[PDB]
Amino acid sequence: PDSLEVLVKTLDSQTRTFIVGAQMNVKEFKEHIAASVSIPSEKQRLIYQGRVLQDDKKLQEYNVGGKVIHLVER
Repeated sequence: PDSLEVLVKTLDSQTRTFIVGAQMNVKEFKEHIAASVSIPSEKQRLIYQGRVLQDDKKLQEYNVGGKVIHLVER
């Protein structure tokens, strides 16, 4: 598909659902969600299945479509 559904849960138990271009990278995803989650992109750490997502990698590489990613500040 052309786009990915990505859920983001913060430590305060808020879960938001985003729909983004399927080739979007992690740095760009942080920028996409920053206003919604009220955490500046440079202060975001994203975690999925035990691992910290790296800025230069594509979301798709982590196979997160339809899945929950956790977001922590700093």
